[PDB]
Amino acid sequence: QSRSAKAGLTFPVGRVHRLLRRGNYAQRIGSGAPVYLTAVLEYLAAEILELAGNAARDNKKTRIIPRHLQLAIRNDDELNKLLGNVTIAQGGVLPNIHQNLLPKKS
Amino acid sequence: KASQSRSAKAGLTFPVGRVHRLLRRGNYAQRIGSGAPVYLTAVLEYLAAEILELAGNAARDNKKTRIIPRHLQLAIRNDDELNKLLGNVTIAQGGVLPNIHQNLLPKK
Amino acid sequence: LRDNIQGITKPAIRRLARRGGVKRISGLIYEETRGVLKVFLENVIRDAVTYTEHAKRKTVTAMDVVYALKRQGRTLYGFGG
Amino acid sequence: DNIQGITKPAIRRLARRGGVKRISGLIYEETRGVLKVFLENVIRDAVTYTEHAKRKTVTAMDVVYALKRQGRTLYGFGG
Amino acid sequence: KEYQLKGLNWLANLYDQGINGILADEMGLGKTVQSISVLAHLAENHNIWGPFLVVTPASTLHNWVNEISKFLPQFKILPYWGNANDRKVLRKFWDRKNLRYNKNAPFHVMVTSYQMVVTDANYLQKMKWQYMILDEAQAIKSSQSSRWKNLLSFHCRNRLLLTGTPIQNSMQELWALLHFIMPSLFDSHDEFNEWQQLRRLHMILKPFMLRRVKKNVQSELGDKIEIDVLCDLTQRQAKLYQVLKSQIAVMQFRKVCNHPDLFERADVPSMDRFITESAKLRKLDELLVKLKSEGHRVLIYFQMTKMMDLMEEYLTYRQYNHIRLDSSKLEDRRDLVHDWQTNPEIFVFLLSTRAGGLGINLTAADTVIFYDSDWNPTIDSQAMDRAHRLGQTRQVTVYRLLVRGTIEERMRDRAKQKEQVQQVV
Amino acid sequence: RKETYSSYIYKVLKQTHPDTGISQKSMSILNSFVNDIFERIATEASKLAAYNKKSTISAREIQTAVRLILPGELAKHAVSEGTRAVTKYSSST
Amino acid sequence: RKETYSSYIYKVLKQTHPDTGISQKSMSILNSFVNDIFERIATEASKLAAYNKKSTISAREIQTAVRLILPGELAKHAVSEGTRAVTKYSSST
Amino acid sequence: PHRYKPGTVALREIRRFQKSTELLIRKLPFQRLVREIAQDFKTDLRFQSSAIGALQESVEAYLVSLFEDTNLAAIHAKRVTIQKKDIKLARRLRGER
Amino acid sequence: PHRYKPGTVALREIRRFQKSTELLIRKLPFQRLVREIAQDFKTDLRFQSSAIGALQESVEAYLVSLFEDTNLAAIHAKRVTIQKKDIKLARRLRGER
Amino acid sequence: RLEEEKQDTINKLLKKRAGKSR
DNA sequence: GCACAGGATGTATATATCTGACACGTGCCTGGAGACTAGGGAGTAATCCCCTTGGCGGTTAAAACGCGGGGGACAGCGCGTACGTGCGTTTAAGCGGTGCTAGAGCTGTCTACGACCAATTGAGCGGCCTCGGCACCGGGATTCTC
DNA sequence: GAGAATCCCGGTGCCGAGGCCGCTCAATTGGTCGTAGACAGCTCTAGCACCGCTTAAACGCACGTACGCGCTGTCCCCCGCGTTTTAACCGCCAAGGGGATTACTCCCTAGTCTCCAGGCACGTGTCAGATATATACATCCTGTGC
Repeated sequence: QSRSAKAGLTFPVGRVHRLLRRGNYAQRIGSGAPVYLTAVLEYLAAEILELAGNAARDNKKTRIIPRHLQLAIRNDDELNKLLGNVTIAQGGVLPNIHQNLLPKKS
Repeated sequence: KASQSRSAKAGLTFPVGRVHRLLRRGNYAQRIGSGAPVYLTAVLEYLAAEILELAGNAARDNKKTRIIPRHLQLAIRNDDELNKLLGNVTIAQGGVLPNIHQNLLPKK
Repeated sequence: LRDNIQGITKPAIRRLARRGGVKRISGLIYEETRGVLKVFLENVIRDAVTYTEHAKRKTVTAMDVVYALKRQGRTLYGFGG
Repeated sequence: DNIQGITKPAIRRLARRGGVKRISGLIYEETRGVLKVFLENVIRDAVTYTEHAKRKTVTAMDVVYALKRQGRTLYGFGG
Repeated sequence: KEYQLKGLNWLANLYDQGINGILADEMGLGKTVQSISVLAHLAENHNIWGPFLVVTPASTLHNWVNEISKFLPQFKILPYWGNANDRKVLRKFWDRKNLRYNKNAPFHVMVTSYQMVVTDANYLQKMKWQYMILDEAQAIKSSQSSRWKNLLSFHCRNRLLLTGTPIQNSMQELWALLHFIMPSLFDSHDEFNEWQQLRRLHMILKPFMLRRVKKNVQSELGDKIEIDVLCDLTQRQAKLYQVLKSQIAVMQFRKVCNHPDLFERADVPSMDRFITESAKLRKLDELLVKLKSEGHRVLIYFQMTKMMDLMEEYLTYRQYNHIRLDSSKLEDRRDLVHDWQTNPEIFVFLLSTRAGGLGINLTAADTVIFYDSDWNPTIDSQAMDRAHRLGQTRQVTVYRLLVRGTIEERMRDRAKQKEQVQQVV
Repeated sequence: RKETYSSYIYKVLKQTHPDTGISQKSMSILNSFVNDIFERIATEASKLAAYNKKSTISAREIQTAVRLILPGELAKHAVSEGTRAVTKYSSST
Repeated sequence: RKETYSSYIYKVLKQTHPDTGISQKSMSILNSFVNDIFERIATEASKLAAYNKKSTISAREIQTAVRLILPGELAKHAVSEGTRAVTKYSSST
Repeated sequence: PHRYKPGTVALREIRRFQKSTELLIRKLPFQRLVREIAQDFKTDLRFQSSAIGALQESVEAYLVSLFEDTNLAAIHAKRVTIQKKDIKLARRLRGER
Repeated sequence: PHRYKPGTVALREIRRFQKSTELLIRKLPFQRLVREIAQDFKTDLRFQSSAIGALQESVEAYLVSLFEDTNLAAIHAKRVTIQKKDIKLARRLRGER
Repeated sequence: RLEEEKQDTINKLLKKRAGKSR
């Protein structure tokens, strides 16, 4: 049986444990640590692709393009805060206009 | 058979065995060659020597003898190479650089 | 509650500004700078305290806080010894 | 002329990405200088990674490696 | 045990009146046993054992510790000197916080110096004392001293003063000592200046002081005789006297008289030309022959560090046992005086003024030379009394050389002017 | 031959959204994302275990690391679900 | 029982300016500085050598890392010092 | 005989660019620039096409951010026209020297 | 009496403060501030004194950097008087929120 | 109690060593 | 209203003391150097195949260039205001002193979690295949605009 | 009120995004052990609380004068529109050159015992600030007469 199945996760606890083995961090690695890393990585992946799916539904698209990813990563201020120094290829820029840049009145 | 360490065999003052020991259980890699500790020892010796030279003439400009951290701050932040190397650091008891903008001067 | 954030007195903000070399200081800057002080303090001290009870100690030493400053790239020398 | 391979409508397009209404005519040569010094550091960092690997062609891997080193990392090109 | 009983009774009577005491007596009759008898009779009278202060220079600090160890071992003695951590240990060791009289607490005797009064005045601003003793109060007479400020500010509420010569006649130090005895009545120096001058000031100061002299007991002390030696200059000492004024303050005008090598040493440096180029040093050797022929204890006093560091070169030729004191450590002042009053094979001592001329028991010597002891007759009287104490077993001859026709003649006349004023009053 | 997270993230996507397609350049964007976050957690936990003179990586050190670099209202939910996962794995021994 | 670099930086200070004292605060400044530089250069050489699937740390990758971090003029002085030191060490005859 | 108001077309192409996510600089001149700045370090460096696009996306991201903050700096000074002193102000304030 | 020009004594104390080394906020209010800001994450939290000194000298370093580039932002904005919008602009250009 | 007695004895011994030998 | 004599005063310049803050000489202990073993990682080298740079040529939107004009930077001037200046009146850090107490850190000792070796099986990656989502071209509704 | 400029909708593939089969290393399972972490105990350094006096400094309050800000005429230099030419894009060909792959050696660096000396930790000798003091000598302030 898969150890991801006995934890009920869909990410490879064995493969990430193997990556941690040659990841050269300490001499000995606890058994529950790749399980916890698997859980947290699948959680963050879950909200990112869930907001990506929400942005895909908001613009009638059944495909994920990086414009949807940029619009989904920069509207949330929390994920904007964590991804502050990271750029996205073919991402784009959220259209934000300073209020005095608009012409005329009313 | 009675021989000294590898520091004077490399002609260096910093302890090559100690930095080698830090390289073993510093878990940077499990395999470490022989030239890496002597090379790192030489590089750290050069950096320490130039930092002490700037601290020394900073103290001789203020004609003191003991290196106050004011001397170290004026040695580091008045050199642009060290400004690039030490851009984000904050120093204890260092104070601020003496400077003023020309528009702030009473130009009349 | 108490005079803690305004315990930092209004000539002290002015003196810390005149270390940098300002000349004219408006009166309404003081509470905004007090907010700037406090907002720097909680997002350094949360990292300092997470390092604190990670070591199973409930006093804050001078070492975990300088690694907490080292976290965001604002490192400090002298107290790291 | 090979320094000025980028053209004035390209700086115009980047300014309209930035949301700029009016642009003075002396921005362009210093913007070219800023671009020329900005990509200089990443070229210098990429070619050192290239020569240390005993290879004489560059790839996307070591340049996004250099960008991750200097703090403006990029996704979608590996790394 | 002596006539000091009526003196301590008079001091206790003026204590019962409520004013602070003045002693105007020369040191040597043993005022230390008088002071410990005063404290013993106060502990017998109204039973105080606790807060007592002794302010005393570092030369006589261990000395006073020695007589209170030998004579009255009932009290618990606490020294207060040393580095900062031991000082904190002592400040902890009188934790106190229990005022008035206490019996089983070891803070009976506090001994300290003027400087550690001064530098720990913030530390000693608290702890209201009961009875302070300030011995050798020659160093308090200046009203501009920081020690004067921190000793006026003490609220011990009893300011008994012990001194050898209060008769410095500086026209203001009388008002200073009167102000230190009672601060409320004596503050305006101008009113004392405005208020035949010799006769009237006798009865103003009459009831506060006691009139004692050394010619009241049997004089086996050695009845010291001032034999003086006058000499000319050598030709090297002659030529310096015009090349000093050729370029034309008094400090380099003094050391030119002592030795020509005090500005230029002979280099390639014969000792025989070195000793004979100063006629002052020349006449020392002829005196030194007959005193060594008698085999006699020789005491030498000094004023400046330059002349302090030349006789040991001269003492190498005679190979004399000699120990210099000055800067010297106080624990070295313990055993070396103890070496002096025990060893008879020791003959030669180089001393300065303010350390050895104050209160050190030197009764085993009689021949004292004053090389340049002419700055102040009060210190010179104290320096003479340091050797001429009770216990000297023979006649005391005090040799005092001088060089004739020099600036010392004007300086001795200014000294003699200060001499004749103070002995009348 | 190389490894990736293609079918796994695709399974997560089809588990919560059975109608949305993924581009492989967008998939490479999120691959770089997930192994970037993995590298940050692993490096932070290595440094943290190095400070405490502990030679082993366990769940507590990575727990503190995900507590500390992850900001508010995303950290505590991740901590809750990861503790739930490790308890349901340890119970299923 | 503690560890420091104090004797070595003391004696390299003393050999070039013998009439110079050092403050203990400045002494800790120097200790933290050399620790920072060593840790930065070691983690750079470590990850770049791991990046090229190389399991061994040698002098070539660490001098490459010196060419990465340090500014170029003191970098070339430093690598000149490193090459002369390693040629002196390798000639152990 | 018509002429549009200055500011009408510019705002609409700002909107048209900002809804878009495509490339601005022509690929081949930037290829020329990266080859001519590359060759002074080591000669005959072949270049993968993906690395070129990496340089491209990095420099549009950096210049778009720089112009956005420079426009904010200029609009702080009550001006709608940017200037090279605003560029130097942004470079002073980010701390990248 | 005789007065000086407003600003000439200001430059005297500017160079006095820039020639200084010591810290310019009293230790007790900062101690009470960090104790009352440390309680929300965790109660009964004791503190090393040199840790408090670390928080101290770190935050004067941050405040002198912030006041310095705020002064430069004000001197770009044709003023010597410093307002709230200078703080907002400088905190925008540093990037933190 | 025992530590306080040891500290008092050490203080008395220090006062004896400085007071009788210095 | 100004020149002359007497009293007070800095003061300098050393000593003398004299504390306060430093460079230098022994126990010790633990960690680097040397000798030995070994095994597997790196160097080297042949080969393969994939892609990367020129090289045509067509073609086609895009920049260079100039003109008209118009709206925004700009110099300056008032005014009023808002913070610099200074001084009286608390005041609350601060020093230091002490008392307590509590937890950081060291030592001991167990034990239990995982590295490691031998074996397995399975599922994830890659070539191959299928089909549909949507960019693009053409036509119509719609929207601020001058 | 018209009109270039927007969004939306109908037809055309088409080429690029999910399944399918093979099986190959890589995830998974079980026994050993020894050594690193967990937990108890002790101590002693050091952190918190509080007492009490201090005084530089902070707050209040009155003044005012240089500067921030509102307005107003001035260019003048950027912006929108024809026009061309010109250089980038696109499609394809090649070739050869450089990364990818695999095998085989060797040597160099990991692991272990010994030991002895390099580097501390903790003592004592050895110079800069500070306080005090006479004393003539020049200097300053003050009282006095023509």
